Amino acid sequence: NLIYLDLN
Amino acid sequence: NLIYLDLNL
Amino acid sequence: NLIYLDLNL
Amino acid sequence: NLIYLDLN
Amino acid sequence: MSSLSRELVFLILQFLDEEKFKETVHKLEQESGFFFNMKYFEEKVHAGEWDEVEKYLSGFTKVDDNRYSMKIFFEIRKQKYLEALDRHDRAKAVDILVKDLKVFSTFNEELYKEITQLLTLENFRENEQLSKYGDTKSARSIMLIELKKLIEANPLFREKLVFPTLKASRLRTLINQSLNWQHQLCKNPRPNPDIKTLFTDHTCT
Amino acid sequence: MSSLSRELVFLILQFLDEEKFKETVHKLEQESGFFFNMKYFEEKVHAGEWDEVEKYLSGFTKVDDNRYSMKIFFEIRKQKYLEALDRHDRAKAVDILVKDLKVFSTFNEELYKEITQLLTLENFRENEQLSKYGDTKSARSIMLIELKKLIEANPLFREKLVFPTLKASRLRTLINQSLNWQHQLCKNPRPNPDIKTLFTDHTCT
Amino acid sequence: MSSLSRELVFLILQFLDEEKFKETVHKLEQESGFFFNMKYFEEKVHAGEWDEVEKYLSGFTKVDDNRYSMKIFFEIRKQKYLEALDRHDRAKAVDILVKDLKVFSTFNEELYKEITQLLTLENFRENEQLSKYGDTKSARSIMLIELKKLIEANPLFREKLVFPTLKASRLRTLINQSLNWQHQLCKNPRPDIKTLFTDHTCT
Amino acid sequence: MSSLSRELVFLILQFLDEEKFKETVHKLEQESGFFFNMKYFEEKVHAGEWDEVEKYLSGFTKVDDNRYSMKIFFEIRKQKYLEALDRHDRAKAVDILVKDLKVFSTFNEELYKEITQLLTLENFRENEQLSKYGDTKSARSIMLIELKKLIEANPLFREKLVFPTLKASRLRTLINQSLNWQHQLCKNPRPDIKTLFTDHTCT
Ligand SMILES: [Zn+2]
Ligand SMILES: [Zn+2]
Ligand SMILES: [Zn+2]
Ligand SMILES: [Zn+2]
Repeated sequence: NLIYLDLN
Repeated sequence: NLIYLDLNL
Repeated sequence: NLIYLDLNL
Repeated sequence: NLIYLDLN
Repeated sequence: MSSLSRELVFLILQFLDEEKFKETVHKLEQESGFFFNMKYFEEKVHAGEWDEVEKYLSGFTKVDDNRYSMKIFFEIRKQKYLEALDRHDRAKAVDILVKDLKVFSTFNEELYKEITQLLTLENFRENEQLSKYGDTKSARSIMLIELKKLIEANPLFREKLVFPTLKASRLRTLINQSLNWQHQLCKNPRPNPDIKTLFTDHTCT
Repeated sequence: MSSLSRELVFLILQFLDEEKFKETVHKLEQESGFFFNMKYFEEKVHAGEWDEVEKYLSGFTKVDDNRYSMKIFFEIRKQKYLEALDRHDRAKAVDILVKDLKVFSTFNEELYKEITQLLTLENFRENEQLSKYGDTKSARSIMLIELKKLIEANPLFREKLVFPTLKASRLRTLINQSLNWQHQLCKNPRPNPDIKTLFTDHTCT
Repeated sequence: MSSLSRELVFLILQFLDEEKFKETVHKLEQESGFFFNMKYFEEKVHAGEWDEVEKYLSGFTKVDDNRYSMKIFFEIRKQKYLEALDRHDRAKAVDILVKDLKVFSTFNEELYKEITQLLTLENFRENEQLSKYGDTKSARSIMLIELKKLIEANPLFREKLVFPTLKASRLRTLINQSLNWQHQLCKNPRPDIKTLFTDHTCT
Repeated sequence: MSSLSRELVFLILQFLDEEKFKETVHKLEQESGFFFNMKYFEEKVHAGEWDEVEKYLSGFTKVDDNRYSMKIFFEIRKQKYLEALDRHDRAKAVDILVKDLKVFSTFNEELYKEITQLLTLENFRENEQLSKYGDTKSARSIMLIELKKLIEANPLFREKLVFPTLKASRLRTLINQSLNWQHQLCKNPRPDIKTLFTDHTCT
């Protein structure tokens, strides 16, 4: 339910 | 009615 | 001094 | 200059 | 008071008036309670001189002497209260309400409340009973109408509204007779005699 | 004014006094300006009735008639100002300062400033000139001392402080002579004659 | 998603409190509206800080949202009014009575009249309903008890009274993870972290 | 070390502003004392919000720290006083003159007397030194100009006027790095991050 950016 | 002293006699 | 009108004559 | 914990 | 003393007060009232000692006339009117000056009363009401107006009334009646005098003081104080609201001095208006108007609550709790509620109004014309208030002058004029009715019907004023008719300067006339009496006791001429003072009896010698 | 009219006012002053019309006596004293009542003045000062005190003074002098009367009004107003500070009513004190005391600034700018500065004090006894102020009553008593000096030296009071000596009820005596004069013109007996009124001349018939 | 932002506010709240930034904590609680600090509300009411008490409430509810909130604002403004009467500042009490209490007239015309009529009394304890309330400390306490019930019953406050259970300094801990994740890419280590403002590098 | 905490405050400041938590930003600026927001100070002065203007200043300096700060507080309280005179509230002006301006008497006895004597004037523009100042908007503006110079010259404000250059939302970015560093340990992935409150796991 949370914004998550996978880098990378 | 009024008070009155005679002043001769 | 005072004003005075005589009242016989 | 900053506190840094290396885990592990 | 003797009837002599009472009548002498009236002569003095006529004198002071003719000599134009205006404030002394109305103080004597008030203190003696013998004569109520309508003309004066109206003038003070128009000027809105409430302290003087009530003080002048205090020579003739207290606030709870009868329902007329009561409605008289109430009308006056109510207007004083309204004027304080119309200058938006709500600090004075409350002061008036507690110190001047609360005495009327004993006799009518509900009227005091309804008038208290006028504090919380944006404008007291929102009250339909008071919607009729225009300018100060008109309000004072309207209320004076009512006041003259209350006064003329008040049994403690009813026989005090008409000044005893007399020839002008009656007191001066009497004084002149006193000078005639004193001089007629002298044992010398002549007409055009010198009168040195009113303080001690005149003599010729 | 005639000297007759002037003396008649003095008789009237004696009458009203004897008949105990107290407020009417002092209004007539003020309005006529003929006699200044020290006893009255002191009493009003102790009571701190400043409005009445100034009003009574207004019959005799204006604020700028001379340096005596000036220092008189200044002393009175300054105390009024101090009392307002001592009840911590700094709202009234400023009102006093602008409306009553500013007239003195024209004549002395620096004294007005030094007295203005008393507003910002925690207590005006911090000023060494005013360190001497104890209680109200003592302050009024101290200042009355100064006032009586100022008044007695004031050329506009100097010859107005002593009431003309006369036998008691002089006016009543004169009135009685008027009754004697009127009756002596009648053409009938008898002693114990009835006097109906002072308003119109008495007759026997 | 947006609960990222909401949760991050709670981490900041915890951080601010641990850093003893007391005023900043409660402004945030209020502006975010996420958490109602009853302990703080109790304090300020006891201190009679009515303007702040009302301003803090305003991040959670308006006077006319529901009957609970309205009774809360009413009791607050009533007591504020009475206290003015108790110090004989009848001028302030009038100001209160028009500016703060007039809104409740619409909903109860007679109660506004009755409370107005407390001005005319030498002491408001002449009224039988109010013959009870003294001194101020006790009344506040009695009021606080009622205010607490009103708040804990108010729908707009139900799930805002319990702070999430967290380990101490969660944010600092996360900031550390961020530094680890920066340092793990360094090519290579080496612990001389220069700033949080830009990612750290080793060379 | 402690600059971790100081820097983290700046990240929070930036976060709070991006979230439009305006009141919380400036309380923090003040309580931390790390950054003086001149743009905000300018605003409030134009609005004549003197109590808030003074309260904001109080996180940076006291009235008697140095001659610059004292002249700042003086000008603020002078103008506050004059404005009361201009609305003919001579009661408020007296209150101001004793409670706010009296502290400056010690340092200049005569200037306090001179400003006191402005009460007695029908209009303070009768004084030649003050015959100049109207209307309020302009005076504030003229005052703001001087206040700005005083602040930018004040030692206690030198390095507190420029906000650090940062990429937008630095904190959110760091929070992401923390989530990456949590997810990289999962055994194994799988992106269904449940909270920031406890470290995420995958199973
Ligand atoms: Zn003769
Ligand atoms: Zn006869
Ligand atoms: Zn590295
Ligand atoms: Zn995972």
